[PDB]
Amino acid sequence: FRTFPGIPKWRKTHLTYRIVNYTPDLPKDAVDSAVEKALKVWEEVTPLTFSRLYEGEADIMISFAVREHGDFYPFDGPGNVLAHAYAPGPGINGDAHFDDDEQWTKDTTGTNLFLVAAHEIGHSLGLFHSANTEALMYPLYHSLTDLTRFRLSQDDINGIQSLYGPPP
Ligand SMILES: C[C@@H](N[C@@H](CCc1ccccc1)C(=O)N[C@@H](CCCNC(N)=[NH2+])C(=O)Nc1ccccc1)C(=O)O
Ligand SMILES: [Ca+2]
Ligand SMILES: [Ca+2]
Ligand SMILES: [Ca+2]
Ligand SMILES: [Zn+2]
Ligand SMILES: [Zn+2]
Repeated sequence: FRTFPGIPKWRKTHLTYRIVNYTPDLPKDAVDSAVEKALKVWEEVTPLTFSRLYEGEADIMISFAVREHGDFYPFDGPGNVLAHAYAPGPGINGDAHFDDDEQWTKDTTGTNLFLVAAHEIGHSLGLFHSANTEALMYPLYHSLTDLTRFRLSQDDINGIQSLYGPPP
């Protein structure tokens, strides 16, 4: 696995997130679930905990957008870049943005929001890209035949634990 240069990481174990807005593709509940599951993935292997906020600034601000969306990294329309997030830190750092120009499905027929959310969150916590192809943190998304066979690789776990340690 690889972490970001300088090894930036949250200096606290309890992070707040806030789904700023939703995609029209899925009902609010399918979106909420996808992100709770997303975070749960990391919560299970570290001493990290998360609480949701509806107002103000959360550590991880989550939102769906297209093309120019208020940052130095515009989305590219359909395909290619699906979403992007920022390594741990203040302000925009830690936030995750999802290209709403994709078709967010809750399965593998389009772009699965659960998986993408899971990968991007890996970035919000300090994990960069892995060279292992079976690792969630691998550079490219790929159509999983099964969402029921998904699990973090020992690599993704090794990495997150090297940063926040194992769960107490
Ligand atoms: C770029 C950004 N977002 C990635 C997430 C990919 C991912 C991996 C594993 C699970 C879920 C999601 C992203 O959007 N990647 C694109 C490709 C970017 C290519 N850029 C480049 N080579 N310079 C991606 O995987 N796209 C894609 C689109 C349709 C189907 C399959 C994959 C990042 O993490 O740095
Ligand atoms: Ca933030
Ligand atoms: Ca795109
Ligand atoms: Ca969309
Ligand atoms: Zn953005
Ligand atoms: Zn990535």
